Amino acid sequence: CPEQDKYRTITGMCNNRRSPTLGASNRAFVRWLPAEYEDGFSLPYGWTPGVKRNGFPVALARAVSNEIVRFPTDQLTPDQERSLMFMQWGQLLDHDLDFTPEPA
Amino acid sequence: CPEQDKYRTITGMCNNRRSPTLGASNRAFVRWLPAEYEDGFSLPYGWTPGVKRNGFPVALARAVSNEIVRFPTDQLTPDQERSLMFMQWGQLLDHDLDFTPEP
Amino acid sequence: VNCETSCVQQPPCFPLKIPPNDPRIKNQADCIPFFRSCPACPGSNITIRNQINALTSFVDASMVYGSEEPLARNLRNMSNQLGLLAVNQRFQDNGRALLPFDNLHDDPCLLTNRSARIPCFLAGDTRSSEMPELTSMHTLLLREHNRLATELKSLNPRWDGERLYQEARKIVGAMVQIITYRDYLPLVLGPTAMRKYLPTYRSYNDSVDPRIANVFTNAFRYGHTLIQPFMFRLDNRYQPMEPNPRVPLSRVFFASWRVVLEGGIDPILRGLMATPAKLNRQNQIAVDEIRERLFEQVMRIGLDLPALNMQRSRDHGLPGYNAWRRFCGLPQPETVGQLGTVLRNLKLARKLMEQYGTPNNIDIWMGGVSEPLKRKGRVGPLLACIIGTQFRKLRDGDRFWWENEGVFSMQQRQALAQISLPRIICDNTGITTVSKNNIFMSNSYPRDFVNCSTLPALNLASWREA
Amino acid sequence: VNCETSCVQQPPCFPLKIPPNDPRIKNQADCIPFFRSCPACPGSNITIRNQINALTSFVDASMVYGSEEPLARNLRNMSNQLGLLAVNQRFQDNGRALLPFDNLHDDPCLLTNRSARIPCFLAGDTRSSEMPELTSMHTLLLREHNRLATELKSLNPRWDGERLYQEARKIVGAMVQIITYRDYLPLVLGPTAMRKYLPTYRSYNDSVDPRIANVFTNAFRYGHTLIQPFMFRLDNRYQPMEPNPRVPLSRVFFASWRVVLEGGIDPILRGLMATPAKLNRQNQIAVDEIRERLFEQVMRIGLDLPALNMQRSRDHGLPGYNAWRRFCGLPQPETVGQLGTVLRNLKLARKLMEQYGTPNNIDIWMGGVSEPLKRKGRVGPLLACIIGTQFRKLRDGDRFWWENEGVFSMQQRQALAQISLPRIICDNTGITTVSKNNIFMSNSYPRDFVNCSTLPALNLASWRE
Ligand code: HEM
Ligand code: HEM
Ligand SMILES: *[C@@H]1O[C@H](CO)[C@@H](O[C@@H]2O[C@H](CO)[C@@H](O[C@@H]3O[C@H](CO)[C@@H](O)[C@H](O)[C@@H]3O)[C@H](O)[C@H]2NC(C)=O)[C@H](O)[C@H]1NC(C)=O
Ligand SMILES: Nc1nc(OCc2ccccc2)c2[nH]nnc2n1
Ligand SMILES: Nc1nc(OCc2ccccc2)c2[nH]nnc2n1
Ligand SMILES: *[C@@H]1O[C@H](CO)[C@@H](O)[C@H](O)[C@H]1NC(C)=O
Ligand SMILES: *[C@@H]1O[C@H](CO)[C@@H](O)[C@H](O)[C@H]1NC(C)=O
Ligand SMILES: *[C@@H]1O[C@H](CO)[C@@H](O)[C@H](O)[C@H]1NC(C)=O
Ligand SMILES: *[C@@H]1O[C@H](CO)[C@@H](O)[C@H](O)[C@H]1NC(C)=O
Ligand SMILES: *[C@@H]1O[C@H](CO)[C@@H](O)[C@H](O)[C@H]1NC(C)=O
Ligand SMILES: [Ca+2]
Ligand SMILES: [Ca+2]
Ligand SMILES: [Cl-]
Ligand SMILES: [Cl-]
Ligand SMILES: [Cl-]
Ligand SMILES: [Cl-]
Repeated sequence: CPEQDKYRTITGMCNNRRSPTLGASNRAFVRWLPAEYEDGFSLPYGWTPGVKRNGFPVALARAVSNEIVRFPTDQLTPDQERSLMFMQWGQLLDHDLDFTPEPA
Repeated sequence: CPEQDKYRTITGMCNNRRSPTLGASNRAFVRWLPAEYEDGFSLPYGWTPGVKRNGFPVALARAVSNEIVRFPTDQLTPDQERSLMFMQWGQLLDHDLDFTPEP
Repeated sequence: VNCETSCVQQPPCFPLKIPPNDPRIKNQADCIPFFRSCPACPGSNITIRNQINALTSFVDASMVYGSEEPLARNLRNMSNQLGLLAVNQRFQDNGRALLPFDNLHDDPCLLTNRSARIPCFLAGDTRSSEMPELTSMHTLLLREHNRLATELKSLNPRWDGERLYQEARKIVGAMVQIITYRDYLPLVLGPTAMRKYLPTYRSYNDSVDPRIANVFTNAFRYGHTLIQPFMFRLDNRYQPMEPNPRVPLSRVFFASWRVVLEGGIDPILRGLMATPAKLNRQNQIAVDEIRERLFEQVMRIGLDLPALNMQRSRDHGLPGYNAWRRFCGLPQPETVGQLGTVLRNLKLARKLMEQYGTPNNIDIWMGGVSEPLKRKGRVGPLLACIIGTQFRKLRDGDRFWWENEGVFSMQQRQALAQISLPRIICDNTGITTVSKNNIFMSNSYPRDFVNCSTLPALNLASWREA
Repeated sequence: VNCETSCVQQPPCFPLKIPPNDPRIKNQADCIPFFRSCPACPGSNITIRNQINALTSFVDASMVYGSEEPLARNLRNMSNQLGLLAVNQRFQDNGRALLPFDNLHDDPCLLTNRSARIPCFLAGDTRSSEMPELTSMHTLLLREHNRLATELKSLNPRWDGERLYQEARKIVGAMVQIITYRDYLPLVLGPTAMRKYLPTYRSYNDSVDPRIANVFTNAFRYGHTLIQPFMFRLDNRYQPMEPNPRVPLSRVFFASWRVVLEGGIDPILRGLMATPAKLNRQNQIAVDEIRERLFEQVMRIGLDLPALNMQRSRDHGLPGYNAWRRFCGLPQPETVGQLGTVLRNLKLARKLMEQYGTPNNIDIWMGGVSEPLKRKGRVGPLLACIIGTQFRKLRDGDRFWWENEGVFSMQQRQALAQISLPRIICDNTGITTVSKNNIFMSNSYPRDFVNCSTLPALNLASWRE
C-alpha cells in the first residue's frame, strides 16, 4: 500500500492498512459462525437422500416455500408507511455490498 | 456422524455434531484476527527487501533475538516456586494441542 | 453436467427437488435449476468450504464505478478530460443519458423481446438490468456523477479528468452512505435496534473487520418480502401511464427494452415514490411473481426465489435459526410452544415445526422473515441484529467513511448533510414533484409530495480550489 | 528445496538472514534455515493464507494415541485382546516398557550418537524424541495406559481388546485434562486470570468453537522461557547421577540413545521433579542452548529457537503486539514511555522500540514474554488472555470433557479426582519418593517430597460392569 493515498482504490485494496485485502473484491466472505455441512466441510444439507440434519429430515426448499411462503396474491397488504422506493434502494444497496459468483 | 457414540474418534471428527470437523486433525487453524501479510494475503513481513511494516523497517528476527533475548547463562535465575517438570508438562501438553506441518 | 437443463445432482449443480402435490410443477422428475456458489478454495478437503464476494464490501457506490480496474476503466468516458462516465451512444431518455450497453455472450435481455433487440446495460455491477426499477436507480446515479463532474469542472477549470472523476465519485459515494445510514437503515431496523447496533459515529477504527459476513448475503435478502408483483409506471400528474401502467414482474426481469422504448426512467421513478411497498406479514411473506415465475422469460422454467434463498443458505453451510439466535444473544426456542411465543403466532410455529422438526434447523432466511417486525422497522430481532452488525462494521471499519476526519473538509461535510434522494431525482430527471423526506416513508401522492423548488441543492462551493 | 542448505529466498524457504556483527555466525552470506508452514489452501490468491493443525485440538492425550486412524492402529498391540499399546521389543527400562522405535526415512536421533545407532521413538505425536525429558513423559503415559487396561481386564474379564483400549484411553485423556486444568493452568495464569478466563465449569456447550487459534501455536511458546540449559539426571537418593549428571541441552536433542543406554526414564523423571525451572525475567528471557545451539548435532548449523518463534509468527501472518493487546481488551501503548509503563521496565521498552520502531510491530511471542509476570502466574496479562481463552474453548467446547454429564458416572468422576502426576510416576517407575502436590510447584528434595505410599492410587472399582 502507498504511504499516502487520497481516494479509494477500485478493488478496495488498501482501505485497511494492516490487512490490505479486508473489504477488497474477489476474496472469501468472513464467517461469524462455523459452517455446517452434511460432511462437515463441503456437502450441503439435502445432498444425500436420507441424511438427517441434527436429528430431523431436511425439508425440501421448494416444500417449505409451498407450505409457509405461498399466499393468494389478492390478500397482498400495502405498507402504509413504506414506498416501493424503500424496496428498490435495498436492492441497489445489496449490489454495492455483495455479489456471490457461481460457475457459468 | 453416528447418532450415538461412546468414545472419541481418533481424529476428533464428530466431537461437535453441528460442525463435525471442529477440533479434528488436519484442518485450518481458526483465526481470532485477520492475518497480516506484506501483500495482504500471503507474503510474510520481512520477505521483500525494504518493504516496511506499518511505517517501520521489519526487524531481522535474529537481531531481536541477539539484542533482546540473549543473556549470560551464568546469570540464570532458578524458579524458587516451579519445578522443571512445569516446563516439561507444558511441552507435552502443547503436543496434545497443535502441530503445524511444513514441507 | 449443465445445471440449466439437467436435474442430475452432479457438481456443481445442486438442483431443488419438487415435492408431491406441488401447485405448479406436477412432474416430480423435474427440478428447479441451481448452481452452487464458487468455493474460495477449489478441491480442498482441508479447508471448510467458503464462498466469494466479487464486490467491495464498502458502501462506496461500487455498483456505479465497478469493483475491478479493467471494468472501472471501461465504465469511464476517456475521450476527454471531463472525468465523466460513459453513456449510451445509441439511445437517450428525453434528452438525458442512459447506461451504455454491455456486450454479453449470452444476453438474457435480448430474450425478453426478440424484435426490440435491446441488450442488457453495462454498469458497475452485473445485475443492473435485473429489473427496470433497479436500472433506473443505476441510471440516476450515472447522471448524478456526470452532473457533479460538470459542476466541478466549472469551479476548478484546471482540474484534469482523473481529478474530476475521483472527486465526483467521492461525492456519489458519500451520498450513498448518507441516504443509507440517515434515511434507509432506521426504517429497516427501527429506532431501538438503530441505537443498539449503530450508535453515534465516532471515527475510523482500523481494527474493525469490514468484510461482508457470509450470513449477511442471505439475511439481507429480507428485501424479497417487500416486493410488489407489478412494475408501476406513472405520468407527470402521477396517474397510471400508458402503455401498460402495471406490468407483472415476470415480464420486467431483464427487460431493458422497457426503459429504452417505453419512456425512460421517469415513469418508473414516479412509480417507486408513489406506490406503497408490500408489507411483510406472517401469512403474506412473498408474492408468487417471484415464488412461481422468477425469470420465466429467460429460463427453461420459472424459479422460486424464496426456495432458492433457502437452498443457497444450505449451499453456503449456514447454521440454523437457533445458532444465529444464540449468536445474536436472543433466546432459542426449542418447542413449538416456545416458538409460538417468539413469533406471537402458534399457527406459524406449528407449520415451521412440521417442515423443520426443530427450530435448530429452520433456514436463516425463513426464520428471519417469520419473526414479527420491530416497531417502525421491517425486520424482527434476528435480522435487525444480523443486518445492524454488518452495517456498523462497514461504517466503523471504512477508512474513507464520509464523516471520518481528513476525508472531507468540515465545510464539505456541512454541505453534504444537505443531500437527499429526492433532490438527486430533481436534478437528473424531468420529474418536478417528488417525495417529502423521508422518501422511504412517503408513498401517497399528493399528500407526501413537494415541488422540487422547495429542496435546496448540494452546494459545491467548498470544493473550490484557489 | 532445499531449505536445509540454501540461503536463497525461494518458496517454501524463508531463511533468517544474519545481522552485522552477529556474536556466533561470522559468515554474512550464511543464514538460519527455515521452511514456511504448509498453506491450508496451496496456490490460492483468493483466501488469505492460513496454516494447518495436524493434531486434535481437544485435550484427549492425542500425543499418546495419535490423531490419525492408521498411526493409531500401528500404536496398538493387536496380537491379542488385551487392548494394550505396542511396546519396544528390543529394550526395556529396568524391566519396564519403552516406546517402540519408529521407522523414519531420515532419522535425526541416529545422528546424536554414531556408534549407538539408536533411532527415534514412535508415539502419538512425532516430536516424542525431541528431548529425553519429553520422551520420558510419553513413556510414562504409555505404561499408565497399559497398567489401566491390565487392571480393567481383571475387573472385567469379558471385555475384548477394543473395549479395554477405549476404556483405558478415556481414563488417560481424563488424567491429562485434570492435571492440566487442576494443577498446571492455575500456575501458568495466576489466580486472577484463572478466575477470569476459566470460571467454574457448567457443562458442554456445542456453540463453543474448540479449534486451536493460529496465535496460540505461537503464544504458548512462552514455555521456551522456562527451559534450563542442561538435562538433570538424579539417582534414587536424588543426588547427581553418573555418568553425566548435567548434560548440556544441545547434546540431548533427539538423543534417544540416552534413554535406552544411559539409565532409562527414572533418573530423568527425578531430575525434573527436583530441579527448579528457569524463571523468566525481562533481562534473562531464553538460554543460549536453545538460542545459539538448538539441534546443533543434527543440522549443518545451530538454530535460534526464539528467532524461529518470531519468523514463524510472520510466516503465519500474525498481527503485532498492540493488535493482540486490543483483542484482549488491554491498553495499547503507542510510545516508548507508554510501553515502559506497561512493562514496568523502561530499558526493555527502549530496546524493543529501537528494534521495532512501534509497539504495533513487536512480534507476539517477543511482546508476550516481555510483560512482567502476573502474581503467582508465569505469564503477563496478554499471554494469560490468549492462553486462558484457548483453554476455556478446549474445555467448554469438548463434548467428551471429563466432567460433562454422560461422559463418566458420578462415582467414576469422584474416583478420578484422586489422580495425580506423582501417583502416576509411583505406579509406572521405580521411583518410590516423589514430589508433594502440587508437583509443578515442588522442586526441592527433600523438603518438597513425600513417600509414594502416602498417595492414594486411582480406584477403578466403579468401572466394573
Ligand atoms: C505450542 C508450541 C509450539 C508450536 C507447535 C506447532 O504448532 O507446531 C512450539 C514450537 C517449537 C518449535 C518449532 C520452531 C519453528 O517454529 O520453526 C521447536 C523447534 C520447538 C522446540 C522446543 N520447544 Fe517449543 N513450542 C511450543 C510450546 C512449548 C512449550 C510450552 C510450555 C515448551 C515448554 C516447549 C519446549 C520446547 C523444547 C524443549 C526441549 C524444544 C526443543 N515448547 N518448539
Ligand atoms: C443481498 C442480496 C442477494 C445476495 C447477493 C449475493 O449474490 O451475494 C440476493 C440474491 C438474489 C438472487 C440469487 C438467488 C440465488 O441464491 O440463487 C436473485 C435471483 C435475486 C433476485 C432479486 N432480488 Fe434479491 N438478493 C439480495 C437482496 C435484495 C434486496 C434487499 C433489500 C431486495 C429488495 C432484492 C430484490 C430482488 C429483485 C427485485 C426485482 C430480484 C429480481 N434483493 N436476488
Ligand atoms: C455458549 O457459548 C457461546 C460463546 O462463548 C455463547 O454465545 C455467545 O453469547 C454471547 C452473548 O450473548 C454472544 O455475544 C453477542 O454477540 C452479538 C453479535 O456480535 C452481539 O450483538 C451482542 O452484543 C453479544 O455480544 C455471542 O455472539 C455468542 N457466540 C456464539 C458463537 O453464538 C452462548 O451464550 C453460550 N451458551 C450458554 C448457555 O452459555
Ligand atoms: N446473486 C444475485 N443474482 C441476481 O440475479 C441473477 C443475475 C446474476 C448476474 C447478472 C444478472 C443477474 C440478483 N438480482 N438481485 N440480486 C441478485 N443477486
Ligand atoms: N512444531 C514443533 N517442532 C519441534 O521440533 C521439530 C520437529 C518436528 C517433527 C519431529 C521432531 C521434531 C518441536 N519440539 N518441541 N515442540 C515442537 N514443535
Ligand atoms: C464522452 O464525452 C463527450 C462529451 O460529453 C461525449 O460527446 C461523448 O459521447 C462521451 N462518450 C461516451 C462514450 O459517453
Ligand atoms: C417489443 O418491442 C416492440 C417495440 O417497442 C413492441 O411494439 C412490442 O410490443 C414488444 N414486445 C412485446 C411482447 O411487448
Ligand atoms: C476498535 O474496534 C475493536 C473491535 O470492536 C475494539 O477492540 C477496539 O476497542 C476499538 N477501538 C476503539 C477505540 O473503539
Ligand atoms: C503385546 O502384548 C503381549 C502380551 O503382553 C506382549 O508379549 C507383546 O510383546 C506385545 N507386543 C507389542 C508389540 O508390544
Ligand atoms: C554413544 O553411546 C555409547 C554407548 O553405546 C557410549 O559409550 C558413547 O560414549 C556414546 N558416544 C558419544 C559421543 O556420546
Ligand atoms: Ca461496495
Ligand atoms: Ca489432542
Ligand atoms: Cl457467516
Ligand atoms: Cl489467530
Ligand atoms: Cl452503446
Ligand atoms: Cl521395536
